[PDB]
Amino acid sequence: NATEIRASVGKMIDGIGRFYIQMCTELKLSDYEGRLIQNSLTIERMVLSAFDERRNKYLEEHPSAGKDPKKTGGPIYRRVDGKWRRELILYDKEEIRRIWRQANNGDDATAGLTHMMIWHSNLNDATYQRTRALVRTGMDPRMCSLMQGSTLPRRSGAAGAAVKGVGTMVMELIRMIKRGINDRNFWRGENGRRTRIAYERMCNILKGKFQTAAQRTMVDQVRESRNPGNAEFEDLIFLARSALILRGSVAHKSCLPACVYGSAVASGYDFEREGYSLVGIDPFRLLQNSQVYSLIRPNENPAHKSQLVWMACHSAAFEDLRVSSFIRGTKVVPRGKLSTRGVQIASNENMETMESSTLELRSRYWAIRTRSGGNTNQQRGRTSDMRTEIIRLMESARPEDVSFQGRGVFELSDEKATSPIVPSFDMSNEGSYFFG
Amino acid sequence: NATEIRASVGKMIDGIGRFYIQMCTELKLSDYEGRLIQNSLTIERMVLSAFDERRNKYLEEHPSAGKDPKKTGGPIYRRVDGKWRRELILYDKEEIRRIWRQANNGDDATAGLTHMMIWHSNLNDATYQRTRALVRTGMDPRMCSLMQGSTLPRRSGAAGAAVKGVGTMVMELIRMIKRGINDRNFWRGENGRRTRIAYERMCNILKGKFQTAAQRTMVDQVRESRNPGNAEFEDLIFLARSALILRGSVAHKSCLPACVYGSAVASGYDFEREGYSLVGIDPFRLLQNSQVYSLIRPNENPAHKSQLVWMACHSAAFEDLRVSSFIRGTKVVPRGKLSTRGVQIASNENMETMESSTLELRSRYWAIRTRSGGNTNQQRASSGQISIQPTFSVQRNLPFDRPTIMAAFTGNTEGRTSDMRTEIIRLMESARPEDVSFQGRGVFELSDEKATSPIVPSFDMSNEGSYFFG
Amino acid sequence: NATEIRASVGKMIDGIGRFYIQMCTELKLSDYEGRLIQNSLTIERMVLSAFDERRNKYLEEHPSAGKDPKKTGGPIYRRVDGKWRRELILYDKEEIRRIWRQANNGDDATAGLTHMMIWHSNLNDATYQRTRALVRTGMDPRMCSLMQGSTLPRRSGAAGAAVKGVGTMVMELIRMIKRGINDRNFWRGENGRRTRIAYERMCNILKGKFQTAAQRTMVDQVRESRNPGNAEFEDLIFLARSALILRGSVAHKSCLPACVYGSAVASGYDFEREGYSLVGIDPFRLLQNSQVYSLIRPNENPAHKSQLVWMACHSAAFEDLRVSSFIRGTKVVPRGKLSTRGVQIASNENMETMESSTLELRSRYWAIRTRSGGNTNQQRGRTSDMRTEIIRLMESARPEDVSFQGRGVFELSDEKATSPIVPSFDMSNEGSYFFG
Amino acid sequence: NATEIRASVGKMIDGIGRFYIQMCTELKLSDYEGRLIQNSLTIERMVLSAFDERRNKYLEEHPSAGKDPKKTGGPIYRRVDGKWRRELILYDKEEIRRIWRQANNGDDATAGLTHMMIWHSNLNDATYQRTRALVRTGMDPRMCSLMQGSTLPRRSGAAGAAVKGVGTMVMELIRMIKRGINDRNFWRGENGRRTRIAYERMCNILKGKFQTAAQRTMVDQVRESRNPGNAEFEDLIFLARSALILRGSVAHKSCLPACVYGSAVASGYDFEREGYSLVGIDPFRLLQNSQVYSLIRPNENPAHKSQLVWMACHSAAFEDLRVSSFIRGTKVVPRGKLSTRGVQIASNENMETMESSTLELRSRYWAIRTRSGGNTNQQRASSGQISIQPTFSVQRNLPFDRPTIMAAFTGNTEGRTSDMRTEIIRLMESARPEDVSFQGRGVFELSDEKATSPIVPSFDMSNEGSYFFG
RNA sequence: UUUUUUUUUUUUUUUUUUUUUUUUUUUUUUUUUUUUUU
RNA sequence: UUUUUUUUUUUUUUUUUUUUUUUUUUUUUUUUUUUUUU
Repeated sequence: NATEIRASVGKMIDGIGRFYIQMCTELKLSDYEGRLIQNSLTIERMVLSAFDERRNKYLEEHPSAGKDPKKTGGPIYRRVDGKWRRELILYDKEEIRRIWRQANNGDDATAGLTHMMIWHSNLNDATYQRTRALVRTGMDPRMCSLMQGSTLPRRSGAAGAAVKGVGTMVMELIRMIKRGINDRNFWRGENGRRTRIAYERMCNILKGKFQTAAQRTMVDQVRESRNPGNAEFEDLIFLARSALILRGSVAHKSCLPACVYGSAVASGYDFEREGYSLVGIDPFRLLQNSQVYSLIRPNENPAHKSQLVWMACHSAAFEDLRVSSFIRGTKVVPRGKLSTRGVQIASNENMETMESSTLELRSRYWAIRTRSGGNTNQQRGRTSDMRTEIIRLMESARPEDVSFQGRGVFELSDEKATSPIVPSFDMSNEGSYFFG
Repeated sequence: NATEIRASVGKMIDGIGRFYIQMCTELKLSDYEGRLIQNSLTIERMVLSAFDERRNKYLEEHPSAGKDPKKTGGPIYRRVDGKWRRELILYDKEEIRRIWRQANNGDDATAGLTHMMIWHSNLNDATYQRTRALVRTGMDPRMCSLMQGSTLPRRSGAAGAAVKGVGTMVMELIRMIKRGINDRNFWRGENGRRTRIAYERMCNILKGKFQTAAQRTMVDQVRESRNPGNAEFEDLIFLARSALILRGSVAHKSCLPACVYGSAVASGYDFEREGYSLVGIDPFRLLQNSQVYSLIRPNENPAHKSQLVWMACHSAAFEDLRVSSFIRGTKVVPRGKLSTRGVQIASNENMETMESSTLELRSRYWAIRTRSGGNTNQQRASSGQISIQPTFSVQRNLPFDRPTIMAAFTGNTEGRTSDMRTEIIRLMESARPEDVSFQGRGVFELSDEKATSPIVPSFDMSNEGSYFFG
Repeated sequence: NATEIRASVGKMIDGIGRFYIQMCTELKLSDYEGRLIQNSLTIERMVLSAFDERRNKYLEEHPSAGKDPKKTGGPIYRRVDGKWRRELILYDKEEIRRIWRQANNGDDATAGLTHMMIWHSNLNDATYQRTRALVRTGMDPRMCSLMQGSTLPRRSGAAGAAVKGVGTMVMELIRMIKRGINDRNFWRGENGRRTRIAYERMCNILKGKFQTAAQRTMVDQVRESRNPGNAEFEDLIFLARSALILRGSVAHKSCLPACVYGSAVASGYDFEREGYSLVGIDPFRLLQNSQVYSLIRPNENPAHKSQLVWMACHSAAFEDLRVSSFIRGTKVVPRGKLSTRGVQIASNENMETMESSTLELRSRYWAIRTRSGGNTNQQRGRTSDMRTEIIRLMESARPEDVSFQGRGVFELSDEKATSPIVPSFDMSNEGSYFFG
Repeated sequence: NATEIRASVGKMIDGIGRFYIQMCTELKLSDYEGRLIQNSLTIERMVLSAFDERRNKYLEEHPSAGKDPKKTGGPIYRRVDGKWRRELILYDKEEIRRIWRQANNGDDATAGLTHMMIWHSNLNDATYQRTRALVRTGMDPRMCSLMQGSTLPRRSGAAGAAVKGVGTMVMELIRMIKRGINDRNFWRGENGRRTRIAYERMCNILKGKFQTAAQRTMVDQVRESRNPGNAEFEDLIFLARSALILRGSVAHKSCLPACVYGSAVASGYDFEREGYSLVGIDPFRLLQNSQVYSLIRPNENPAHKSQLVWMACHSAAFEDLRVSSFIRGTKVVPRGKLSTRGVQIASNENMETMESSTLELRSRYWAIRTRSGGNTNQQRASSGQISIQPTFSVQRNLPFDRPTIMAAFTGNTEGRTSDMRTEIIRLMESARPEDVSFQGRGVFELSDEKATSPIVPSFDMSNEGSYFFG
């Protein structure tokens, strides 16, 4: 049944929106200031810093960074008669812990935590990707497309584990392998047993993510090495460059700004009654009547900022630019010529230059975002023997194979997925590559 | 965090200034004599000769040079009613060792040693550069600009290693290569292992100093030769003449005279409390209210001597003359027509001719001195995506950059790896004497403390000459 | 040249005897009490506890065992008019450190330390052998004969390393192997490097100890294992049971009681002038005119005690009983029917029962004790292939092969090794086995 | 060191005695009523029912037996002017949990729990032994002597595991084997893994309990069966009837009534200062000046009740009657003609017949109770040298014990390993009912404190009967 | 002519055992009573 | 119909580099002086 899942997610987002309402009440912010992305961003890093129970335990025994008992950051942006000012207001974790506890009807609301931390991962992937660490592990910078969910820490659950990319898992496992190579860390002690356990958990997440049998079997055989040394490093690099084309079935969770939920809940649109979905039309229509204000530099233009915000909201920064333009109805500029910077504001930037303006989120069309792979795969002793089939499959692969047969782009006016329209692009080589 | 580094350097310079105070107390010198550069210079060669533990061990087993048990030199200059007299006062190392130990609160203070020895290297580079050794190794005398930190011996640490120039490392490595060519010194013994170790330490210092990937890779491949013979000699000469334009990111440590620190500490300006920095405004403002006296020949003029002292203090002898003039506000005379000599006084020079006078160190402006490079190396292989991920479920093609996909996988036998000089040549051809560097940074005024608003300089004064030598 | 070695050992033993003279002066003991083995034994454990610089450093950071700042034990035995009384007199290390420093003319005298600690190892091997640890490592108790120098710690030098038995090294290496198996201790850290270094030092000591090429080569190949696991355990057990017959050339250092040296030095017999030797006639003739008193239980007999003391002095507890009887001239009782106990006295034993009496050390003959092996050996991919030659050599070995051709037992009256007498035993099967 | 163990046990028993003091304060009982065994017995079943965390968790999900939220039993006996009355006062666990927590200075005091539960096991073994379960598993009723610590559940730690008898472990393992035979319970699930783990823990407890190598090896080989079926049942029955004579080294923990500790603590005899021991003179001298009152039926005699109480206190119900009589100084009546019943009072017995009187615990002598075995197992394979080392350089043969040298090397295929019962039988035949044990140890007098001089007992009183049952 | 290195708790009651040795939970049992009965 | 684990120091000045980064000793040199001479 799907009604129970819809009711659960509706209750969750209703609690999130009511927490947004209460923070707006408590912060004494104006109506416009309650529609600012920066305030929600800072509040949600406060959120993660309050539920990072592992880091809370680590920092209680580590009193450093000066004035850091329980309070971090808090750069609240406020309006005086047109101008803007930031105040470093410090909030302790514990009261916000109870305000959450009262916001979800006595529950912890860890799932909502997973969705907010994933949405932060989505915005991070949209804005900046780290070839720095990618080459720190020595892997080439050609695979920036598989850094989805890279910023997500381990503390997230299965729902968080679903959206992390294959390359993110590759980086996380190579970190553990290099740590176990630097020092003899795999002893029979509890630490070795626990890192072992985390290793097979991440590995069966990996093998669940893939679709073709060959890569699943070679991941199975990579496990057979009780002592991860150097050979497994190139083995899993080969796995990664095979997943470049033999991509894993990774989900795309549609989370939206902290405000969008709050404005919807404030207006009285109860999500429990009519039901809510995370993959269907829902996050599209909530943005059809949503107003969002944002802060922009004197050199930054808002036109690219709105498109980057739509990237962050719908996690389409790793998709083809042509398709995103089709759903937008307007051309989406690649990152090569974006005359904009990161959404977050640096701690040293002055305030006389900063200017607030609206963001456009309306899209002409809507589409389903399933956790499936291209139809091209369906059309098609050690690790090297399977690398041979990897090579022959890569040779069989073509840049022409059309995927996603039987599905299409839909119009906004339809609610039950009745009749789609088939898109068709013949616009030469505009560039289906967000980076480069 | 940067507060801890500031506190550490403040404590270090406070200890240095207090040691200067105690030497002034012990030497029974007057107020004017405590503001003489020569006294600090001699005292600091005493300093290095007392912490040169390697040379101490070498000389204990080598009792030569006549009366040299523990005492060397010591030409202290003193005033009698206007006139000057030098006394060869000999100080043993050990008591000064304990006076240091009490001056840094029970610590050895080796970092301060590194900064004083670097400052001696700075003054040496400002005064005299050795094409003698540069052609002893046979390298042409055109590269005198890369002799920064040449006088620095190996005993300095990482902080000392940061400021040594690329050419200094080239000279040091060619010395070892020629020694290993003269005799079969790379045997499996401990000496060969230790010289090997020092070799890779100097080489990863080198590759850390560079910025572009091509030179970093060719330095990596130079390492692959287990037996350094003759080919590596021209290989690293090519490396050096490539670094002529593809310069390495070498730091510029701002050390000041032995007295300047002592006068500041004596007045009660504690550096631990307000914090201290080695790159920012700090050494500039301490010289804004510093008085320095110096010794000058009857033919030498003090006007060029003050500018040469500013060179030595701020290690700007290898920079453009126009920029140094802009910060000075007055024209800086190149070494071609400097009617002056070395700061240090020869052991045979008479004293009736010698005359003491003030030095000018005030500068109209101040600027940050980062360990970065210009901007003319970024035209080669660009980055970008190679694959795509389906976000929306739309019936569309999945664009794959296939010809690079084979390139990553491939699976054949590479021909060879020896043509990086070719990219060196093409980068040199791409380089122009017009490319402006250091975008987004500017020269600042003295009255500002937090780097608020700079002023952009602009020189159109023909070809006055941006070359300190020649 | 051999004169320099003789002069060095003579100077060393002269310093030792002068230290014995000064301890007799300082302790205010009588003439008889200066000829007691127990006093010298306690004083020499004080000696080792004062030069155990490693243990000194370990105990300074570990203030335990109640009153233990610098002083340990010290059960000095004294006579009142026939009866005996023990006093627990505590001496600190440091003053005895300087008294040594003045006793060896400003030198540390570490070699003398090695000889005293070896002589303690000799007495320990003579009295009690530990099958407890031998089966703690799981090795069978059949090899008690290779426990020579077992009590010797690592701190001894090359001279100490020469006399340690093959089985002692086997036990020491198995201890390190089991420690490295229990935890991942072979990391790239300094501890792993240092235990590695100690490992090859002990191994080339081992391969120096052996004589035949096959065992030297298999010890060389045992080294090739960078990770000592379980296979090397049985490999080196096979090495040990091969050394059972293919015995290693282990020296036998002839050290004598703390008093014997002191009495000789007190009488004015300077050893520097006439020269001294550790293998030749020397320790034999010094015992020809030496008087020794010892403490005996009311049930213990002195007849077996004197023979056990001769065992401890000449380290002949692992030799054939028949030969030791021949040099003695009297039958030597094996340990099976020795109605005696350990030489050292337990801390709880009462004093009214204890009785002091002389010990006999005179021997009818004298013999050289070289660090060579039996002449029987001269008559004759992995570890198992060499185990094959081990088995065939063992089969070629016979319990009849006579060894030590060209050498014989000598008389006391001869000084320059002129003419020996060939012994010949036909006394059935009296038993050439000290244990069992 | 032994001082730390003595201090720990002294602190533990001091906490126990202080808890007894506080229960006496809270229950408003008189001085005489505080010296009753029944009150302490009921209070200590309350104790075990409060720390039976496993049963607490099982009963919270199982609300049965009527009024049983947190309270069980509680038959407190009280005096009115000579007569006796029982009140069913119900106490919840949780407040007593905190009163313990405050009684042991913030600690849980689980060790004390182990000693009280062992002392309940001791009294149960003294009073009634279950041939009912012994024949439920089908084992003959001849082995009632190995039911020591039978009532002890698994929750006890290593200290509790030490005192459980061999037969108790045999019963516990046969229960698990029969459960695994009834249903396929050894699957790869967590339950199978955990019962497996408990199985090897109980088995290495077993092999630690034994002394001779043969039984230790056959227990090792019993483990090799991954699927415990029927053969292992008779295998371990043979193990048990071998342990009948080849007894295991099982300890005898000397616990005393709940009151005895309380009276000693109340008088101010701190056990931490002077030290306490569980095996030495200690529990003997505390009973030398201890007063105990008990409840007796109108038909029961107190003379046998005092002796049975001494049995329960010192766990001597499985020992020879003659020895217990010697330490007592009076004849100890075997259970065949004991005109008494169980110490605990049935829930339906009336109160007009019940009469309270003193108990005698004074003993003429004292003895150590070590966890060692007799002496009749040392006739088999002896040890000794196999090789020799040449000490003197003499022309002589090197004696080698060749036939054992092949035996150590060998290199063939062993026939089988299932004939250890054969050595069991031959050892049993070698065993005699005459072999005297415990050489070098004797019975001591009360006046001695440091184990100075014993007296050797000697019994020639025919066949009075060294068998408590039958 | 062959040599003083230190890494988290051991040992002289004694001669071939013993360990300074430890709070885990899985579907219904038991105090009318002492060797049967379900 | 698929899920909150914690182990010794990191990060919001910024968008693809830079590192919070460090006292080793091997057979005769150098302050008459600034680019030669041995």
